[PDB]
Amino acid sequence: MVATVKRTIRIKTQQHILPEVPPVENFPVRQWSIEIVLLDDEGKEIPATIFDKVIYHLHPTFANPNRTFTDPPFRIEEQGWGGFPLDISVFLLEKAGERKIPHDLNFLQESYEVEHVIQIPLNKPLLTEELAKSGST
Repeated sequence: MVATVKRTIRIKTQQHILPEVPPVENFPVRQWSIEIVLLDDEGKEIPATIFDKVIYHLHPTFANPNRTFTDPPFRIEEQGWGGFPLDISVFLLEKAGERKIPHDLNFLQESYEVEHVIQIPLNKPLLTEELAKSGST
């Protein structure tokens, strides 16, 4: 008896300094991006079509702090000087549920990936169908 399956998502972050932007209290301003992909059962990256939207919830001092994206890989691009942490809401197809995933934005590496396992229900036929792309159900 099984009502859910687990899938691993991979959050991919890059960042680099923008030298044309004045540092803020000696901290350089960086352009940074986050994208999300789904891993299949062999660990290959595929589009994360199990989400029909992703909202990045940024530090409230950002101009546009809750940014909604609807297409894989849900790429957000922003600029800042401090590595303020953020929360990533991913919404499963067919109103199957929000999963709210914190993320640390850090400037020690040029790019880094972080994986998360999420548990997904098997009770919305379209999602259940979509889940077949990334592993067994």
